[PDB]
This record gives sequence, C-alpha cells and structure tokens, in this order.
Amino acid sequence: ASKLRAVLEKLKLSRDDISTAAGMVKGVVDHLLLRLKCDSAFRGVGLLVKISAPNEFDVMFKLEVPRIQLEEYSNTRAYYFVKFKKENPLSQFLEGEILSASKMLSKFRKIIKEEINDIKDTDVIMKRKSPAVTLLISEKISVDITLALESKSSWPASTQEGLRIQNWLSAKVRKQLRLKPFYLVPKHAKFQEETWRLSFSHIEKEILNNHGKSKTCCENKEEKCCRKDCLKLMKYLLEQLKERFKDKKHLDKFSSYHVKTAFFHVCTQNPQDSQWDRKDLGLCFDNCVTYFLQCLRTEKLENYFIPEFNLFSSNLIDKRSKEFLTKQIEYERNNEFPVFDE
Ligand SMILES: [Zn+2]
Repeated sequence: ASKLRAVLEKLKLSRDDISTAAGMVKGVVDHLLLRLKCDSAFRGVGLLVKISAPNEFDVMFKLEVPRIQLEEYSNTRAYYFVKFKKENPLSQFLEGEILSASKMLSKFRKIIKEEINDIKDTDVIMKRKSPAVTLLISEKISVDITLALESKSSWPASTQEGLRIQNWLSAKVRKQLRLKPFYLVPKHAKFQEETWRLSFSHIEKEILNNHGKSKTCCENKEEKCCRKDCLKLMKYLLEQLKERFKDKKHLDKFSSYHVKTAFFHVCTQNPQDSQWDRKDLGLCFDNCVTYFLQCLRTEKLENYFIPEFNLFSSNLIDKRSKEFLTKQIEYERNNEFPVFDE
C-alpha cells in the first residue's frame, strides 16, 4: 500500500513535460480542423489513454447530424445503422437510406492526406488501419484521429438501464447527463457493414472529473479521495502484465477500456466518499482488483452505459484468454503485486 504510493509517484511525471508535445499536437489538429471546415460534408466539425505512453494522443472529431434515425444492428445493443427523416450536406454519403461508414471515412482520410502531404514544413506521416487515422509528428509523437457523429436526440433505448449513478452522483445528475448529446463512431461488429457504435467518452470524462458524492471532493485538503488513483493503478496493472506477457500475446485482447469500465462499476458499488478515503488506498485498490477478477471469472463486463453489451463475451474475447488473465491477476493479488516492485 506504500508500494502502491511509490508506483503513483513514479507515474506522475507529466507536469510541463507534456506541455510541449501537446503544443505540437494542438498545432497539427487545429490546422486539420479548419481545412475540414472548408468541405460541405465537414461544416460542423469540431473537437470533442495509455497512462504510460505520454507521446500517444487521442482526439475525436465530432460532426453535428440532425434528423437522425437509428436502426439497431441485429440486437447487438451497441451497434446501429444511421438513417434520416430538406437535404443534409451529408446526403453525399448515402448508400440506400443507410449512411455509409466506409464512404465517409475515405473522403475524411483523403482530405487529411492532402493537408499532411501538402504541408510538410513541420514533417508528418499518416498510417492507417474505428480509429481511421494515426499521424506521426516528428519522432514518435502519434495522435489517433476518430470521426464521430453527434446526435442531440434522446439516447437510444439500449441505454435505458445504464449509467447507474443514482446512489453515487444522484438521480438529478443522471438526468442532466442524459440530456447531453451522444456520439457514434464507425465500427463493425464481429463481419463488415456500415454500422456505427455508441460512444459516451465525454460523459465518462465528466464523471471522472466530478466524481464525488460531495460536490467539493477534490477541492480541499479534507476531501481527497483515492478514486482516480485506483483507476491509474488498475490501468498500470494491465499495461505491465500485457508488456510482460507479450512474447505469446495471451493478453492482446484486453484494454484500458475494460479496466475503466470495471472501475466505474465499483464506483456504483461504493458510492460514499468515505469508501475511497486516501488512508485506505490499499483496500480501495483491492476492491477494484477483486471486482475485475469477478468479471473475468464470470465472463461478464457490462458496458457501463449499455448493460446488455457484454465486453467479455466469448464472441469478443475467448475463454482461454480470460482464464489466463484471471490466473495472473490472482497471482499478483496473492503476492502483494510483485509486478509493482523495483
Ligand atoms: Zn475525490
């Protein structure tokens, strides 16, 4: 538990170190952003992870899309086709009544390829593989560019029982959050079609930076909880294990989003700030680790917003993999986390 504090001190090294990198990234983003704003398809475009990879950045480009009509993809409660109900500037991407993910991405990558290949004053390169574009700025400054539509409709029905923050952040807060927009990113489910996936990364960001039962948690010396610290330690636990077990790729399917999702559920389970006292760091981390093991072992990790979307289903992550991680995390917990030693 003082070992855990030692780990957190080791991780805290961003202060002004990243501030130059960010400047590099912010410089290339805004130029890109204002070129897209030229295009008819990209009028409403504007801005909207790995705790130990300070040169890798993640940016989402949001695009306002009214009149929107969702159609669920074959009862996979998180993936949808996009339809409409005048004529939108996005009507150039229709493939039938369905909005084409692939076709909007090609134009998007085409236009970005223009602004990088035509402006090589400060050099840039663009690699490609939902994240449609990755850019290399100079030596290993990478930034991931994601396209998302913004919808201001009510959230889809699949989220009705999600975001179970009532006893933690209040029913009032749930109500306000759900009046905010939701987002859709092009991604296909496991087969290829023009399907989109729900994204709530902005709500996630908001509850994390306003995370207490108390409105003044994080704002005075008397109300310092260890919530963010437990999330960081959980993300580091996974990154270290993925790195150490990399020779055989047992853990390639697991990601920080799985650990962030489990963390939010423990917040729901543990709603009082007194359950996250800093003097109980060791115990709060163990509650996080213990719930993650339960997810692994039961093979159930509900998306925090979409409770019938199981991140740990066998269609996404096979059984052997989840059993292998279970065993390694069990070993770490039962030995006071040797992976954190110096
Ligand atoms: Zn706090």
